[PDB]
Amino acid sequence: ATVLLEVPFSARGDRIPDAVAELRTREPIRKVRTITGAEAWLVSSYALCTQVLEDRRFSMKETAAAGAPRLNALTVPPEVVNNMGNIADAGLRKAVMKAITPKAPGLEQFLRDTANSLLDNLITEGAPADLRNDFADPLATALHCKVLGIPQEDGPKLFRSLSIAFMSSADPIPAAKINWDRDIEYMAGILENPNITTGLMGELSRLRKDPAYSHVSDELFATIGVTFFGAGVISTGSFLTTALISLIQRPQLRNLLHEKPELIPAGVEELLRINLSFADGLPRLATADIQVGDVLVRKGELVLVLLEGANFDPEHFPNPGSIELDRPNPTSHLAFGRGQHFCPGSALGRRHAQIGIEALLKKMPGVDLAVPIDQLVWRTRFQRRIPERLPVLW
Ligand code: HEM
Ligand SMILES: O=C1N[C@@H](Cc2ccc(O)c(O)c2)C(=O)N[C@H]1Cc1ccc(O)cc1
Repeated sequence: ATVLLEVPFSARGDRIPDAVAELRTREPIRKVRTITGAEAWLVSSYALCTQVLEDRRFSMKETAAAGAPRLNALTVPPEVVNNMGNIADAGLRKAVMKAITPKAPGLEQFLRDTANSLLDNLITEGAPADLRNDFADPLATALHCKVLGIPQEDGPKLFRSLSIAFMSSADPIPAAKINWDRDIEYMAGILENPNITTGLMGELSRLRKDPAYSHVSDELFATIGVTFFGAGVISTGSFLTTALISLIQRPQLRNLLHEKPELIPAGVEELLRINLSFADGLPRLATADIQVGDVLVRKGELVLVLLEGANFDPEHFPNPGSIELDRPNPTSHLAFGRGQHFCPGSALGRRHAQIGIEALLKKMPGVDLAVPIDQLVWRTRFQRRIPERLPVLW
């Protein structure tokens, strides 16, 4: 006898398991067991993943309901599982979007200058260099301090909460609450700090004192700062790191992007499509009985939308494992989700990766792994797939 198939399949972010194509072909919606012991429906075809993400009756907020089957333990207060809904209800959605666009004056120049300075430092130190800890993650942290309007010197400590805040654990994490409460206290102090007048926190600080937002809670204003720093830094740092592995393993593509940097945006869109940075399916709780393919999902059940199931589906993306810069449907992947919860930071995430890759290819055109690829250490029981160190030479 065997136990029910368990998720996730592998923490490795450099290869897709053969199991994904097997499930997609044979049972694109099927039952699995998560790390908490709950059962869930794993959805792995592009058609069914889109159907779940576009039907609001599959709710993100309701995954925090007491007694629900869980993917993992919460690392935030349950009301934060409704974060974007709370922001929208507060009338803050437009202001938050405007503050996180990469089009802000001098932001792209700041990204280029920061990437170039980090790379010059690595070149001075000499090979091997760690592209995660000494490139992708500090570039993400510096970008988010600038977008938030907070001091660059405060970034590293806020960043150190993330190895715990984005864990995918069977059980509650005592350290996640200690860091959450401290990071909220920091952002509450930022709202009260007269020197913070730019970026997202400068704008929220002004709206907080505007009569049209007098009843928005101080809890929400501080929560927006913690959550946008955390989700943005973990997502951009982890995507850039794993996209750099995808590129280093494709020297013909690396050479083409070095020669024709105008192709970098199309290259980043394909690097997003084949990305394995999300370690778990996106979770939703059914709020009604809903037919999904051959399964009638019942009210109260957990559904997991496997992004790589959709993004490597050959019925939507022919020769899915190949980076092809001339696809006719290039942005139709699900790397930023779909529907109500579509990533609000998509343009910023695209720009961070494009500028990071452009700077790396200019400075280190001969970039290559300095260790055999199997020697990368993949972080386990985490919401992202990332190597602990990314050692390169050039
Ligand atoms: C390469 C970069 C990024 C990737 C791949 C990424 C991916 C995603 C995905 C797949 C979702 C949907 C989650 C779901 O439906 O359950 C999402 C949501 C979100 N992302 Fe991003 N993200 C990235 C960058 C960012 C940045 C830069 C920020 C903010 C500065 C951000 C903030 C958020 C937030 C707050 C949500 C929740 C939205 C909602 O629930 O409506 N993301 N992201
Ligand atoms: O539960 C949520 N949390 C936050 C994202 C977030 C920010 C900081 C953290 O320490 C964390 O673990 C998760 C949110 O905006 N919306 C919801 C849904 C969500 C979860 C994860 C994610 O990557 C994006 C959104």
